[PDB]
Amino acid sequence: FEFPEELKTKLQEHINYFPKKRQAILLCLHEIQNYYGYIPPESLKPLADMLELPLNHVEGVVAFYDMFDREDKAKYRIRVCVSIVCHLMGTNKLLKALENILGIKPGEVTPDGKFKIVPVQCLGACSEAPVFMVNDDEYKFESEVQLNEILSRYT
Amino acid sequence: RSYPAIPRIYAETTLNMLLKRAKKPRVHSIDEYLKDGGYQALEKALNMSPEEIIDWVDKSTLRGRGGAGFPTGKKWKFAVQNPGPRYFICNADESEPGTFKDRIIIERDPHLLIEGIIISSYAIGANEAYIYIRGEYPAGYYILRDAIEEAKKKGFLGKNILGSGFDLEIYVARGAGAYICGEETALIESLEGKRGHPRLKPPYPVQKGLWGKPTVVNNVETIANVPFIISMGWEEYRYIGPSDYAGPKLFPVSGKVKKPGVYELPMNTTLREVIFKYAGGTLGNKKVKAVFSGALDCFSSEELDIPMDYSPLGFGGTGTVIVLTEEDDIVEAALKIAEFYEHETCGQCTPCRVGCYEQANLLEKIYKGEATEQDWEGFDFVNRNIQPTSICGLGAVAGRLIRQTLEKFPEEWEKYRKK
Ligand SMILES: NC(=O)/C(O)=C/C=C/N(C=O)[C@@H]1O[C@H](COP(=O)(O)OP(=O)(O)OC[C@H]2O[C@@H](n3cnc4c(N)ncnc43)[C@H](O)[C@@H]2O)[C@@H](O)[C@H]1O
Ligand SMILES: Cc1cc2nc3c(=O)[nH]c(=O)nc-3n(C[C@H](O)[C@H](O)[C@H](O)COP(=O)(O)O)c2cc1C
Ligand code: SF4
Ligand code: FES
Repeated sequence: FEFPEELKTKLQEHINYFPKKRQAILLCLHEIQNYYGYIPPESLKPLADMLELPLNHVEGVVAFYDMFDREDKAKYRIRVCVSIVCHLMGTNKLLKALENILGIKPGEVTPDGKFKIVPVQCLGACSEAPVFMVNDDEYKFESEVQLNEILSRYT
Repeated sequence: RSYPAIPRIYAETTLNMLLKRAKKPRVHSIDEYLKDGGYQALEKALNMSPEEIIDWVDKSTLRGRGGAGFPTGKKWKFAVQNPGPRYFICNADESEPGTFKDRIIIERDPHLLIEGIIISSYAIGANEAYIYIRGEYPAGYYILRDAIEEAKKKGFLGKNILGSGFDLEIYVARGAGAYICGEETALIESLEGKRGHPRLKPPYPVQKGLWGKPTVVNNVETIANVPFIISMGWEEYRYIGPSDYAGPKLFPVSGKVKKPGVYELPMNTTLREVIFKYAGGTLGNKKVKAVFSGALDCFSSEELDIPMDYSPLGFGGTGTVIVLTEEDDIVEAALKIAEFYEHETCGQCTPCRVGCYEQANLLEKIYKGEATEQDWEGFDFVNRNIQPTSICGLGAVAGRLIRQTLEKFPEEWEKYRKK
């Protein structure tokens, strides 16, 4: 496994940003996931080499942080808050609307690999409950008609 | 400059301080900030000695807005008793359920936070500062990175700031989905490029922090008060609210209210006033059943006349107000809290690791009416036994809110025992 030049230069930028190389580990993993749609297990050894860290340190970090996914490749991660406020205000209505539009449940990926529903804890936008994200974009769920129009923007 | 989409959280103020600009749901860039006299508190601070700044922050009565209410000036005094180099850290992890107060400052008035970080770093003699922002705040991360560059271009950051001889760089680190990285020692571990595992305290970070060096960790909201203390002076700041717990406070209000959002209010405001006078009362005018102070405490409808301050009988915490009404099932709400602790324990301590898991597993059996008599006794035992040997605040409070619902709503819990 070798990182493509375009990705390798971005990883090098994160590594040169902090006073110590190892501090860039989360920024680098965020970059790897953005590029591939997941964390390829084969990418961990060349990243560990770039950060000057043992492979098991990098493996332990990927396993600890919930945003990182080593199993499913997805173009768009639909992060659905399942915490207390969103639950009270309508998470189940948002999850039913996602099932009606995409045919998938939390933890599943669409057959085309376009969307994955990721249940998450409080997203810190509780006054706008029920909350969801589509990769970096965040929204309040209003209705299935409103949600359908939002999802059509992700090609 | 394009940022990811963010929902427009409603913000209202009676003080026009932390929300002077942030009451408008948009990024206020450096030119607009300068037009309001922004960075003038930093210029005044660079003409004061670091010791005078610590003194005004101490005399202002500013307390930690991250939830524990520790006196800010006293924390800074502890850091400067130890030899340098020292570090300053802005805690922007904000992952407590119901809490969305800090993102309002970050996304709308980033220069207020930046000015506060510069003055605070100068006060403690730190030449490197870090903002640790949760991974689920990507717009906040990009906004901060751009605002720091704007500050650098105008000469407010870098070497020899405004000819003062003071050097500072602000680095922005991103989290990656762990609520425990909000705990200041786990945050430091994460900044050092490791798993977010809390450290045994004492030593507190002011003695041994980032790379084992004296480190001050403060919450976003605490820091955003620092430009006001310098600008107004500590006496003027101390006239806001009660003179013992002075200053503006941000209150993220959500759940069953007519006007959910962030309210900037003095700390003499009562919980009843937050809900009914400011947040417009309840949805459908239903009776208040409970208020969840994040995942920390449960207040009943008999406890609404309490002040929103850091006094022994005050609301305290982060000022997080989650409103539940008469229709909301307390056991189902307790299950959501149990699920949160189950998902967030770092697993270092055995009673916390196994207890957070078992509390949620057994409460789910109870909620579905599948619990045996042993499961009920086991749930009661586990709830009381998550804290032993715990080395951080998560294990100490994972059973707190749930135990409070058992004590305050016995009739509702009893209905599930018979189910
Ligand atoms: N925006 C958000 O989402 C947000 O803020 C969420 C927060 C959720 N938390 C959940 O537990 C809140 O945290 C709260 C507990 O947080 P903690 O750091 O364990 O509290 P401590 O009392 O240990 O320390 C508070 C601060 O003062 C320092 N300090 C204490 N004694 C010191 C001493 N002798 N010498 C020097 N420093 C000293 C300590 O080093 C820390 O700096 C909980 O009360 C929830 O309120
Ligand atoms: C599990 C846990 C999570 C926490 N999360 C946060 C957080 O997101 N933001 C925060 O500023 N403090 C959080 N804290 C409190 C910090 O450890 C610390 O008290 C605070 O950042 C110090 O800043 P302050 O004195 O300005 O409040 C958390 C504490 C614990 C026990
Ligand atoms: S008390 Fe829980 S969250 Fe805190 S260090 Fe121990 S296992 Fe981790
Ligand atoms: S509970 Fe869903 S955003 Fe906070």
